[PDB]
Amino acid sequence: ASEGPALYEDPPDQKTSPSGKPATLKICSWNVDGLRAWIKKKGLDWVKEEAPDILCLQETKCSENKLPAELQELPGLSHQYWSAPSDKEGYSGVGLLSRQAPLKVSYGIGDEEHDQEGRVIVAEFDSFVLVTAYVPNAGRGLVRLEYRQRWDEAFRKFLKGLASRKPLVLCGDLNVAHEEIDLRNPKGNKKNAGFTPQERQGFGELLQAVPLADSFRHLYPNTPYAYTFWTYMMNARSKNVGWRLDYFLLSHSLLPALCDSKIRSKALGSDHCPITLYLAL
Repeated sequence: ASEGPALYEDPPDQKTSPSGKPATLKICSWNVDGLRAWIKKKGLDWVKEEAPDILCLQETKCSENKLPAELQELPGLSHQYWSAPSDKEGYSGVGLLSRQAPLKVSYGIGDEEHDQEGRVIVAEFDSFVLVTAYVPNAGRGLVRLEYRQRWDEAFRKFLKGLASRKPLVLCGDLNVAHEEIDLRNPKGNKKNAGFTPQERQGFGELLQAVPLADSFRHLYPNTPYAYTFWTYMMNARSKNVGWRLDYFLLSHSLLPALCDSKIRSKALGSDHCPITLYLAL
């Protein structure tokens, strides 16, 4: 009610690193709010236009066994891996589609308690490991906040492990706006899923512990009104009343390779927009 439109125009794509090296890897990440729904909403059209080397998808709501045939229309992303809840139903779920086959693909974070909801894919490549995640939402009334805190600890420790062996890129819907600058209405959301002190603290712990850097915030430290999610309700997207819930987090050692971290504000298909990373590896 108290917010009108706040302008945001994502800057042009910077496709060369600070050292002049052209980007060699383009990763796109997107919470699609259901693979089938997203496809009907022309989601694949943007993907073909963006032409990433790797596409990471969250909330596919679909198992490896029940994918839409339409996914075959992505010839440039022929290596496709999917995680879904082990109960076999249509919620959560993540996907990773890649131009080249990873050295290894794994699912989950090595912890039975946290591996039943199809939330994580790990794709190891030559010079780095990519993790895509759909982090547990704290829930209406914060009924799942206790579990989210358990997830946060387990996930941090897991990622700390991976990074100790290879440079890490983490992307996806992390279900938290880190700082006040990461959402339009910080004041009235401090007791809502996505902006509780607990969740924000967990994110801070993640950055320090692994450690990881927030690619977007690193490049644009003072830039407000840059969001990746808007509730479907209340003309929230038209007014740019949103949250930045989608990230690329990078091992510090990968910062010199960082060209840009983009937010594709205008791409439709879901209640989130795509984000895109350019790396010079």
